[PDB]
Amino acid sequence: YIAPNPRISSITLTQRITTTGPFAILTGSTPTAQQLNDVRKIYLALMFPG
Amino acid sequence: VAITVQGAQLIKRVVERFYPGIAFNINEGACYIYKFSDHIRRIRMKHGTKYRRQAEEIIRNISLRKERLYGIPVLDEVEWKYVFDGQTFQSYAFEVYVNSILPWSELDPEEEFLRNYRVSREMTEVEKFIEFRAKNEMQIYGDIPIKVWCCFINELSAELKHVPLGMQVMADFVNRFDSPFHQGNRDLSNLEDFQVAYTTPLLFEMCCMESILEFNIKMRMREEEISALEFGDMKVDPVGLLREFFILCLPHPKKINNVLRAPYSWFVKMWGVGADPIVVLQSTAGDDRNSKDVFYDKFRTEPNRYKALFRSSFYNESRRMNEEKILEAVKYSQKLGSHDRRLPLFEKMLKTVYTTPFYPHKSSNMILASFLLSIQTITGYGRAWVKNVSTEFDKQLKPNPSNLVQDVSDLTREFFKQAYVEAKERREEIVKPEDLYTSMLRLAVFTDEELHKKYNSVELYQTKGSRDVPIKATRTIYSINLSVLVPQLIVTLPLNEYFSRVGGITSPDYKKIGGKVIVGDLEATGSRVMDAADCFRNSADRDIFTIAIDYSEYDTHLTRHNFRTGMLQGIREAMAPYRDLRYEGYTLEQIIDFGYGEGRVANTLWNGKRRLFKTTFDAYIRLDESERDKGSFKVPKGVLPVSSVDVANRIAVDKGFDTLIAATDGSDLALIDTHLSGENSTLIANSMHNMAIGTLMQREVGREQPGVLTFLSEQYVGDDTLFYTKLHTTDTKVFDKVAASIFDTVAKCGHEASPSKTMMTPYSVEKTQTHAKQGCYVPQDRMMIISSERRKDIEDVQGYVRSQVQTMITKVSRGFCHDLAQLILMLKTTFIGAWKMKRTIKEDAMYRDRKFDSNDEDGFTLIQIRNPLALYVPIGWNGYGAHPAALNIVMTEEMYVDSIMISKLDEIMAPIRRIVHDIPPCWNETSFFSKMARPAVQAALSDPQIINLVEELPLGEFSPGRISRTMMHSALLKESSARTLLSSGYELEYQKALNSWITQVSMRLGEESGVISTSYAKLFDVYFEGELDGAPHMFPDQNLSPQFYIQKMMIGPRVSSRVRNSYVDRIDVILRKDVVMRGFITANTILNVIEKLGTNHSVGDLVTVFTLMNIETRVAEELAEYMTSEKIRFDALKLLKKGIAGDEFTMSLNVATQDFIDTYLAYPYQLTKTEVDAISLYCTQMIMLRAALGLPKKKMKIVVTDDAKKRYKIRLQRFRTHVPKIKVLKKLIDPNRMTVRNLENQFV
Amino acid sequence: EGDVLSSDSGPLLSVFALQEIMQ
Repeated sequence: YIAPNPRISSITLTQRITTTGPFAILTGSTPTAQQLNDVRKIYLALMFPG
Repeated sequence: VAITVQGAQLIKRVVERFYPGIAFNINEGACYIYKFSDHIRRIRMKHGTKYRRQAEEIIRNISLRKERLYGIPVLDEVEWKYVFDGQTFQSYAFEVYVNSILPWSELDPEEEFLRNYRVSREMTEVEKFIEFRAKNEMQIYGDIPIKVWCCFINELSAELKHVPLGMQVMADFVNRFDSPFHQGNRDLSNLEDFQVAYTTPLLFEMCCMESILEFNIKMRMREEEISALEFGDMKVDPVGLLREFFILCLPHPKKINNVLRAPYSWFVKMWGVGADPIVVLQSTAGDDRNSKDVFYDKFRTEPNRYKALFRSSFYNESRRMNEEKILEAVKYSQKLGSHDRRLPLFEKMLKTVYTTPFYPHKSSNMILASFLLSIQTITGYGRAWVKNVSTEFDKQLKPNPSNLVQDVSDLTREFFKQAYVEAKERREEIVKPEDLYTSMLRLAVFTDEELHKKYNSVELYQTKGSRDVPIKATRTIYSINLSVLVPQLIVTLPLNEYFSRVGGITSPDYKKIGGKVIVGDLEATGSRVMDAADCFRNSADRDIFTIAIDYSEYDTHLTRHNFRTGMLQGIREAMAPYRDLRYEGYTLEQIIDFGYGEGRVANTLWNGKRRLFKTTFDAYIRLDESERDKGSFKVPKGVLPVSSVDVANRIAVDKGFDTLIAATDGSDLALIDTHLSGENSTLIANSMHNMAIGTLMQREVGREQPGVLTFLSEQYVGDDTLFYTKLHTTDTKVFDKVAASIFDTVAKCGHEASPSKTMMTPYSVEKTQTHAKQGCYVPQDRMMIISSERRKDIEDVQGYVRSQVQTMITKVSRGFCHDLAQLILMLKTTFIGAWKMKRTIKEDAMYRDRKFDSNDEDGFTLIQIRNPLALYVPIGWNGYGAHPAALNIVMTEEMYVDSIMISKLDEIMAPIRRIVHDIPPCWNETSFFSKMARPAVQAALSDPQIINLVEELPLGEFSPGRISRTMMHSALLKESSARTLLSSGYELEYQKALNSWITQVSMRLGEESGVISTSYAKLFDVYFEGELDGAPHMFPDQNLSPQFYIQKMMIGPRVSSRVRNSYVDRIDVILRKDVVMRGFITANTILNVIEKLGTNHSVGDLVTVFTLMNIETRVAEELAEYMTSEKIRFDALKLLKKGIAGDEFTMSLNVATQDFIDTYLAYPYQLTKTEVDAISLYCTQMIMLRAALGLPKKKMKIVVTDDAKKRYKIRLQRFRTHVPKIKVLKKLIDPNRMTVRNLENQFV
Repeated sequence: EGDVLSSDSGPLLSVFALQEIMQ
């Protein structure tokens, strides 16, 4: 699984300091070993569509 | 002319006299020799392994000194005959001493032990008891052996060309008598010999203090450039005032000085009160009489209003009782000594004490008033035998209609009841049943049978204790069992915290009770001149007549039941709003009489030192054949035991009094009903007893003589009252009747306040040993430098003399000479760690621990003589630092690079420059709980072990907690073995950490990333420019050396509160309150936990991080808001490292406050809040050094030029002290902070 | 591991690329 470039959220989502929101909190978090297992459950259901 | 060049020749000369064959070079850091004694040589003879040469090597190195091992010379300590070069004098004081001696005829229970003659081959029942007492009573433990003190005065008297009398009576003690005692230089606690007299160490400790007291005066008299002191008209010699005093004590110095200190203290209080023109120092402060924010004006004189008042009969009766107290101490010493002369200079002053004037603006009256306060400190640390006496409550005064006993008891019920209500408003309540076990850690148990058991038995009891005091006789301390002190912990808790604050309004018609009583802390927070400013301004006021009565033997009249019942009546009736909740099954009204029950404080058996009578021997064996018992209670080593008192009193008196006697079991020792000093309500209760008495004082004055003596203030502290009043008539008859009704109120309460102790004067104030006289500050210094309280172990020698120089800052602040306070430390810097090494070494090679050879197993330990100028080399370079030109300025590594660039210090710090990076390193040593722990701890201890262990071995900071409980378990075995056992471990460490020491070049001026020091100000330049007013500020504390007088003249006394206490120390105030947080963790502990994680994802993940410290949960609120505050407010993230501006003379000055910046500082605006402190703490030392040199007073300005290369070095070095490179990947702190985002755009 | 360090004065803008040595 390939992450995006880390500057694609720095110039546009946390670009203005002295403000937080829903998106500006979620960017500073890394997935655990079980949330990364549920990403694998998303991508299995997208390949076998119905 | 400098102290570093002239004074270092003297301390070298002391070593040139002490170890006489030593070639010493000043430019070497520390020279090493060794020496040994055959007390250990005889020991391994007894184990079978005999030695080759028993005393042949001792013959080799006595006076020829021709042998030396490994190239290291072997030099002997000097004998006692040569410490004064064999000099002799007339010494009329010494022939007074030798006729004042007496063998085998002393009273065995007595307070301060008299002159006993030592006769060899005497008995083992008297002389072993006298040797038992002097081993406990007369001990001179400390940091310096007393032998080199006697050599130090021998070298110091030659340079000043002045001979002290303490050396004159000592130089006659060396030619007729060989050796007074054998103090081992390793431990300083063993004195195993007395040769002619048992009181020989008291003879020296009162002589090694007697010599410094007149070197202090004679040096100070040339600093004021005056010949002699000046009592208000006539000339007076100060040394003759002490030589007339030293002869009188010399018969029996602990007893004479305790009864002669009362007219000497009374003389300085009532000196300049009766003269008609009175010069004061005009002060101005708030409308309350206790306001501390005072502003001083110039000196002025005013006509006295109370001129005809001192014709009264109150002072004429009070003066003849003090002239008697002179004469009874004289008559006790006219017969026991052969002398027919006494006190001829002081007696001419006491006959006319009131009417003679006293002017503080002349120095010739302030030195003399300070000197008489400092007279009494020659016989320091009076260690006294106390006897065990009972209550004897037949003398206890029964409540009566004619007496005020019941009215006192109903007044004090309404004061404990009022203290509980006014603590409810300050959120101080009772403790709850929920946190009952958690709140038990405030002290360093609870069983329903252990709480119901009594202590009025011979089998189980309470045991007393005792601890020493500076000049006074040894006062007792009570040790209560911890089972029945926790019921006193639960109900006196909202009184200990409530009277802990410092501020208060003291008005009599005010309804509140907290401002008028106050209990201070152990150490004086702040200065002494600063926080006693309310005492100064009321002796400068023409219309304040202060009354301060004194209770002699306060506990003997606190022994009465009237304060016992009336306190417990107010405890029960104020627990009525807490009557529903039960403490572990039973009510709160049942548990208050478990901490104040019958077998708790009412009637308890206490065991102290025993009663004992001196009898014959033939009648002893005729009775001891039936009662030879022991095992129940122990007997001292000189005394012969019997069973009961009733067989011990029938044979009591004898004309021969050969053998002693002691009752072990049948004694019935002591039963006491008196407020103990060990309880949680010691200082709370007896200060409230002064409040219930002092409120009855104002009533009878208002009801017999109304309209006179209105009361304006009420200050109650420990065993003292202080009424700030004003008198409405200057009458001889009316004032004589008002002053009579005050004593009739105390005597009808039960106490006996002496008319010589009671103070009724307009222009003098004493409060908690702070003497204020006529608007100025008359200081005393009872702190001493030879003796100590207990034996002191030098565990952190880097931090010991750094703490010892604090108690030398205070001494010169009370008038001791500044350069004599430098010579004492320069003597005391070489003779500390000289005997802290185990085994010998060979230089420039490895350090031998094991020997296994007959030669080097005789030369046991080494000597390490540091350079005397190791006082001035700054900290961080393995030596502690104090500045030579001024003692209050901390020599640091940024101050060393500055002090050599100043032209006025090239002569003083010329020999300092050669010893930097030359010095060796520093001896720097470093079940129940399942109930008494917070639920942060119990959940972490009752965890699955698969989850509890991962906080221990792999990860977790964990500075307090279970391992600190093991450190708390290491703190309770600390006192004998764990200090000794790790002392065997650090020595094997210190030999490796000395052999691997290379004196490293390229000193650095900087710190780590996450901290900063005072050396941060060396990034910028500093331009002394501008011009300020040369107005000499006025200040109350006269009597200072010119090295300290000129700092207070150019910079006034401070008028506001200092701001330099940063917000890192603002959260220390939160951690100062909790005693489960005060003694364990602080700001340097709590910022390392912030160093492990900053910028989390939620504040609910924030409050919980300090429950992982496992101490408290309430103060995580203050760590929730302040981290949210520093997420809002700008901060430099770093800490502040310092060791400066902490001594009590610097807190008095106007430095390191917000009004100090606005005149003496000009800094660029691109600086954060903890960077401007590092400039200002640099700026404080610069101006104090600018004033103590005589340099002109200018405005210090740090400058940043336009040199575009030098602008780049600042932006490169400000960056790395703000954000760390590698450690950002450790903390995972965000760089999107506002403060660290400015650093791109600050200086460019 | 394998991190490098040089003389930089940009406090924000170069440490963004310092995590590029980590990733």
